[PDB]
Amino acid sequence: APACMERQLEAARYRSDGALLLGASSLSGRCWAGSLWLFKDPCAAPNEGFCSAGVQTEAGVADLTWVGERGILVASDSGAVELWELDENETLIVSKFCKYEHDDIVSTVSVLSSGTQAVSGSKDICIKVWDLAQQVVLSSYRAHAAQVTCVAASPHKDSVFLSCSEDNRILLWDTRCPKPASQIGPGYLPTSLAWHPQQSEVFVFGDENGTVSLVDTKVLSSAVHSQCVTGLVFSPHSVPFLASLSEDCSLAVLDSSLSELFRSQAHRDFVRDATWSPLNHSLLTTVGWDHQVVHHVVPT
Amino acid sequence: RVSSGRDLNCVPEIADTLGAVAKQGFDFLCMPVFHPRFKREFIQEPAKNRPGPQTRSDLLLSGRDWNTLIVGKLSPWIRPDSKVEKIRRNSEAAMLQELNFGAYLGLPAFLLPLNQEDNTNLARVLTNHIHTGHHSSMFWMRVPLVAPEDLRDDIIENAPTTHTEEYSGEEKTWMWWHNFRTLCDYSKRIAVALEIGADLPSNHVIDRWLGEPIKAAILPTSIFLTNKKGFPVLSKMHQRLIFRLLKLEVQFIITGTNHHSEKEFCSYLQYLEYLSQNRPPPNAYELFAKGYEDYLQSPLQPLMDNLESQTYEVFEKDPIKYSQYQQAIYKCLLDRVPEEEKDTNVQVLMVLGAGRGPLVNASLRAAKQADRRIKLYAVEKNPNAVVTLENWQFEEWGSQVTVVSSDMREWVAPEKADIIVSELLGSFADNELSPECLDGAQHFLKDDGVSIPGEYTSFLAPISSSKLYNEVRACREKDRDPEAQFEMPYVVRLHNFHQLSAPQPCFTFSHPNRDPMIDNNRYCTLEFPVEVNTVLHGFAGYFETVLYQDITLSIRPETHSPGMFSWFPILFPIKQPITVREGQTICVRFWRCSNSKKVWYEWAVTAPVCSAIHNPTGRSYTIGL
Ligand SMILES: Nc1ccc2cc(CCO)c(CC[C@H]3C[C@@H](n4ccc5cncnc54)[C@H](O)[C@@H]3O)cc2n1
Repeated sequence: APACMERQLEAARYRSDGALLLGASSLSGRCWAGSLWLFKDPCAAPNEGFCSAGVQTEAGVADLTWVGERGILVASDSGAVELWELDENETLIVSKFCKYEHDDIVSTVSVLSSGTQAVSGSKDICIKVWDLAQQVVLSSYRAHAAQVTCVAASPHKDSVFLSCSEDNRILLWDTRCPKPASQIGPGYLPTSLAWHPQQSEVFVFGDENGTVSLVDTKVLSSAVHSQCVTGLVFSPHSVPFLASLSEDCSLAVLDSSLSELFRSQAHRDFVRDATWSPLNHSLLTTVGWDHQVVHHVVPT
Repeated sequence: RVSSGRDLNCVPEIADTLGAVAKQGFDFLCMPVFHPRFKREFIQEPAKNRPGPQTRSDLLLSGRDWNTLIVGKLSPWIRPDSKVEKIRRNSEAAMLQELNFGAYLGLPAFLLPLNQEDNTNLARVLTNHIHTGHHSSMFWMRVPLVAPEDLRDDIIENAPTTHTEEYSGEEKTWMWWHNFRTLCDYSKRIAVALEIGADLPSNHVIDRWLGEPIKAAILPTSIFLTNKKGFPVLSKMHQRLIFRLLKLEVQFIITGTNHHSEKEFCSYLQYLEYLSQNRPPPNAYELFAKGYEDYLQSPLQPLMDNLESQTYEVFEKDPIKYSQYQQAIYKCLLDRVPEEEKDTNVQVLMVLGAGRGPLVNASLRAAKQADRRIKLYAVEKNPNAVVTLENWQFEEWGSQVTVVSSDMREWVAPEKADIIVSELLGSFADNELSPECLDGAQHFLKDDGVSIPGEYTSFLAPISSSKLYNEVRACREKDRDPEAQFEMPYVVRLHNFHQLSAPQPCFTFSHPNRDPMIDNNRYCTLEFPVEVNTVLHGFAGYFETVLYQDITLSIRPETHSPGMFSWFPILFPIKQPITVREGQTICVRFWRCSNSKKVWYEWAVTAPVCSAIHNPTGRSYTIGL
C-alpha cells in the first residue's frame, strides 16, 4: 500500500460485509493525485498502516462507487472513468480499465440496476452510459448547458437515472424513449440527488442554498443547511432516514417529513460523503477534507 | 511555425506535465494555479481556518518558465454573479486571491470564462484588480462562437431546441464580450480567447468577431474529423476560419483528451503546422507591410516639413507608381507631338515637387521610348533633396534638366509648360495639399497644357475596430486637449478591423482647374447601408487618381494597384463609438476647410445617432500651407 494517504477525503462507501471503501485526493501541495483504500475494520480508518488494501491513482478522486462486492468505479480529474478490482484475497487493488472519454474533470458517477452498466457526469457538460464488460461508452448525451453536478442511477430500473447541472435543470432519464431526458419542475441550482429506495417514483434533491426538497415524479422542502447540499444518502431501514451533507461542515439526519432528528458539527471542514453500515443500521460514517472518519450513533 | 499551447484541467505533477507538453511541441501550458475542485471559505468558521498550504510552491518552476510557458486559469466554481450572496462574496475573495497569485508568479496571461449573459460583478472584480499594484499580466476572456445552450443535443422531450431562426440570438456570445469589454472601459490588458465549436454558426456570427482583440483561438479535440489513415483533420469551413485566424497571428490552444487514441497527440498540432505551410505566401505588398499592421502614424506633410533622405529612398523603391507615371507621360507625348513634328517640336516638361528626381528619370525614360525631344525643369522646395538633384544634374542629366530650388507657388517660370508632373498625393489624395500647390503653379502651364495627375478622388468606408479605437485612445499626450487624438487622422495598414459598408467617393479635384471662382473647400454627405449588427469606431480613407486617360493609380481595396505600397489607408476615428443594428444606414458628413495659413478636415456622424463635430476650426489637426 502507499506510505501515507492524501488529506482531502472525497468518498466513503460500505458494501454487504461492512468493509469501508475510501477515496482520497490531494487538492493542495506538490503532487495533485488521489488513492483508494479498503478497511475491513472501519474503526481503524483513516490510519494507513492498519488497512486491508490501498493503491495510488494517476489523478484525484472526484467521486467513486462500488461495482458489486469486488469492483470500484472511479471519477478522475484526468477526464477518465477508472474501474479497479480487488484480488481473490482482497489484499491488492488492480486497474481493469482507465478510459479517457471526458474532455474535462469527471465529477459524478453511479452504477445502474443491472450492475453491468454505469452513468458518469463531467464538467465537459456531457453524460456517458458505460458497458463495464466491453469497457466502452454506449451513449454520449449532451443534454445540459453547464457542469453536470450529480448523476443518480434508479435503484430497480436499469434504463432510468436522475441528473442535475448548473444550467438549473433536473433531468429524469429513460434510455427507452427516443428523446430520453425530461426536465422536472429550479430557482437555486440543484447540487445533490438521491432516489427513495422503497418508493420507485420518489427522489430528494439538495440545492446550492442549503434546501433539501422531496419530489414525486408524477413539493415538500426544508432549509436544512446554511450552505450548498453536497450529498443525500438514505438509511438501509424499511422506513428509511435521510442523511444530508454540506459545505457548512455539518451533518443532518431527517425523517419522511424532512424534520431534523440528528445534527453533528463534528467535522472542522467540508463534509463530502456519508455511508450507513449494513451490520448496525443505526451507525452512520462521514468523511470530510479535515481528514476525519467520524462514526455517528443515530438516535433511531 | 505556429505558436500553440495545451489546455489542461488536470496537472498531477507540474514538472512532468510541462516536460510532456514541451515534448509534444506546445510553446505554453494553460493550467489551474489552485486545484479546480479545491473550494475555499473566507467568512464562515470552521472552513475559513483550513490549514495551508492553499496551493503549490512557486519554487516548482524557474521565474523564466512562469513568465513564458504558463497561462493561469480561473477555478470554475468561482461564480461572482451567482444569485446566492454567500457564493458571490467567496467568489470575489477567490478571484482576487487567484489573480493576485497570477501577478506574484509573473504569468504572461490568465484565462477567465464568459459563459453567461450577466458578468457585471466579474468585470468589477477584474477592473478593481487591474487598478491594484503595478502587475503586467494579460487577461484572456474565454468566450465561444456558439453558447453551449444553443448547441445542446435535442434530447429533452418537454424542452425542445428552437428551430425558428434568431439573428440577434445567434450573436449572443459577442454581446457577452461587448458588455464585459465596455464595463472594463476597453482595457488594453483584456483580450478574447475565442472557442471554436464542432458546428460553426452563420458567417454573420463569425464576422461579428472581426476587429476584436483575439489573442487566442481554443480548438477542442472533439471538432477534429478522422481521415482514412486515422489522423485528425478539420472541415473546409473550419480550415477557412483557421486561415483567417493565422492572419491575425493568434496563439492556438488544443483543449480536451485525445479522441484519436490510435495516433500520437502531436497529430493535432502537426495538422495546424501543415495548414500554416499550405496557406498562400505573402505578395510583395504583404511582405513590405509585414510589421506595420494596425500601427498608427502621423500623415506626412512634405509641404510644411522637409522629408529625410531615407523617407525619399523608401518611396523610390515602389516600382509600379513610376512605371505608371512613365507610361502616362509616354502616352501624353505621342498625343501632343505627332510623327512628322518629332524633331521640330521640343515639349517643356516640369516636375513640380521633384524630391531626389524619380519622376525626372521617369520623364527621361518616357521621352526615349516615345522618341520625342523634351526640356525638363525639376522644381523642389526641400533644399536637402535639391543637393541630391544638383549632384545628379552635374554627373548625369546635364543642361536637359534645370534644377530649381523654389516653392512651386512662388517660382517665376522663364517659359510655360506643356506637361506639369507631380506626386503631391497623400493617402486621402488631397491631404498633402496637391490642390493648393498645383493651383499656385497653374499660371505657368500653357492654355492647352496637361497636368499629371489630371484627376484624383478620395473614398470613405465605415469600420469596426475595438483594437484601433483602443490604439488611437492611447495616443493622448500631456499639455493638449485629452480627446485631440480622436480629432486627427492616422495613416495605418488596417488589419484587425471590419469594413461595415462599400467605399463611396468623398472629394474630387481636376487639374488644370479652369473655374472663374476657384474654391478647394468641400462639403459631402455620405449614406452607408450596413447589413450587420456592429459598433462604428471610425472611417477608413482611400483614393484613386487618373495620371493620364486610362493610366491610373488606386488604393481602393476593390481597384488596388497590384504591388503598390507607397500609400497605406488613412483612418478618421470618432471620440465615442456608435452601436449600428442590421438594416440601419450610417450617415457621415465630411468638410474640407481652409484659410490662407491652414487646410483641415471636419467630420460628423448624423445617423443612426449624432457624434460631436470632430476637429472644428482645426483645433486638434491642421495641414500647413
Ligand atoms: N503619401 C506620400 C507617399 C510618398 C510620397 C513621395 C513623394 C516624393 C517621392 O520622390 C512625395 C512628394 C514629396 C515632395 C514634394 C515637395 N513639395 C511639396 C510641396 C511643394 C511645393 N513646392 C515645391 N515642392 C513641394 C516636397 O518638398 C517633397 O520633396 C509625396 C509622397 N506622399
